[PDB]
Amino acid sequence: MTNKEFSDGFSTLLNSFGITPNITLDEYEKSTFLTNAQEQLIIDIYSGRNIIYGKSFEQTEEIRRYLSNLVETYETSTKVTGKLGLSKDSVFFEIPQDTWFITYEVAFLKDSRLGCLDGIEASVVPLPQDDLYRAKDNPFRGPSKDRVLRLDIKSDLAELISKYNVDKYLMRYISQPTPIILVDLPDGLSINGVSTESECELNPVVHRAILERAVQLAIISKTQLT
Amino acid sequence: MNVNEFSNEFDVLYNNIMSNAAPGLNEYEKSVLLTKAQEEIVKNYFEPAGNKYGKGLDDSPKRQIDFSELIKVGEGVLNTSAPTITFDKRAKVYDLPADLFLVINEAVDTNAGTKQIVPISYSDYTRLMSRPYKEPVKYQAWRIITTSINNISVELIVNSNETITDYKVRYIRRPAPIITTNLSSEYGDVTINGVSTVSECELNPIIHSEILQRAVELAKAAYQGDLQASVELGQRSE
Repeated sequence: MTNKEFSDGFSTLLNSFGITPNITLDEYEKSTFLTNAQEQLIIDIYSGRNIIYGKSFEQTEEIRRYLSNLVETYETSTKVTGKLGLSKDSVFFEIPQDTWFITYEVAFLKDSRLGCLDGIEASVVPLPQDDLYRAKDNPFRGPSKDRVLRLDIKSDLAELISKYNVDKYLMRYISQPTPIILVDLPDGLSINGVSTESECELNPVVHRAILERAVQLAIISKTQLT
Repeated sequence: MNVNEFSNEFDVLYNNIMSNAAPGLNEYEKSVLLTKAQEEIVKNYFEPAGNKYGKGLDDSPKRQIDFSELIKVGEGVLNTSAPTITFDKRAKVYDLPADLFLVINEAVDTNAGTKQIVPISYSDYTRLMSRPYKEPVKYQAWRIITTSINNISVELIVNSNETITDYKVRYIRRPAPIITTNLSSEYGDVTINGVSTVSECELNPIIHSEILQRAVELAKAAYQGDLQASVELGQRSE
C-alpha cells in the first residue's frame, strides 16, 4: 500500500466523517501512529513476543517475508584507537549507528601465529561481563582462532577480545525502518528526523497489520481517559 | 404573485374587511413592511430555532424549495490588489461577492485536489494552532474572516506546499426589495435598499403568502404602537 492508500484505509477503518460517532486524524497523527505501530510490531516480531505470530526473527517464512527489508550487511576494517578496555588484546570497532539488533556478526583474522590458516573467519560470540573473567582463560568458550568475544560499550562501539589480531569485522543487523510519513510535514516537525514523505520499506504483507495496529493505537489515544 | 397582487391582497387583509377600518397604508409603507417581512421570513426559516417547526435550511422539502430561488454560486477574488496584514502568515486573502447574505457551502480547488472549507471558530483557531501540526485534515481547508471593508474578506489556510486555483462559494443571495410602485417623486426620491423602481419578489411563490401575512402582522403591530407589540413582534426579527 502507498501513502495515499495508507491514509484512505486509515480513514475508512476509523469511519471518519460517517454518521456514527467516530475519530478524525490529521496526516501528522496518522503518520505518528503508523510509525509507532510499525516499530512496535517489528520489535515484538523480532523478540517473538507477538501472541498472534509467536515467532522470532527468522523462525518461519512469514517472519522472513515481513522483516526481510531491514536486514543490512556491514563491513569495516578501521579500529578506534583511544579507548579503555578489559584486556590488552582488545580492539574497538564503530557500529553503523542505524543498527537495531545485531543478528549475524563475524570477524576475519590476520595474524602470522595461526600459520596456513591466515584469513580465518571467526565467530563473534556476544559474551556477558559475568563470564568474561572465567572465559578469558577458557579454551572452549574463550578467544581463539575460531571464536571472538564481543562486549558492547558506550558511544556505539563493539569491544572485540581476540587472541589473534582482528583485521576485518562483518555484520548483518536489523536497520532503523524508514518512518511512514504521509505528507511533507511543515518546518520544525519530523518523525525520526525525516520531514518529507517516507514510504514503508517492508513488504505489503505486513502493511495491513501495521494499519490495524495503528488504528488500535489511535482509538487507545482518544479513549484512554473516558 | 406580482407587486400589484401583493398590494391588493395587503389592502384586503389589512383594512378592507376590518369592522372599524383603519386608514389605508401608503405604497411606501406597504413596500417597507413587505421588505422587512421578507428579510424576517428568510432569517426565521434559515435557523431551525427561529420558526415553530424547528426546521432549518435543508430539514424538509419545503425548506429546500423556499431558498431554491435564493441560492447562488460564485467565486472569491484573490485579494492581492493591495497589501494587507493577515492574522496568519500562511493565509491567502480572498474577497467574497458583494450580494452575500449567508454562506452555506465553500470549497477550494488546489493542486492537491478539491478541499472543503470548514469555517473554524476563534476558540477552535486557538485550540488548533496549539497542536504540533497546525494544518487541516486531508480533504478540508480552514477559514477565518479577516479585515473586511465594503465586502467580506476571507483568510484561507490550506496545507503546506499547496496553491489555490479557485474558491467557489455557495451562498444565499441577498433578497431584493419588494416595491409596489415607482417611488420617484418630485418632492424627493425615496428608496428601500437604494432602488426606487418597481421590484418584484425574487423568491419562490411558495412563500409569497407567508411574506404577505408577516407584512400584515407588522402593519397591525405598528398600528397598535404600544411597547408590548413592538417588543413581542421584534422577537422574530432575529
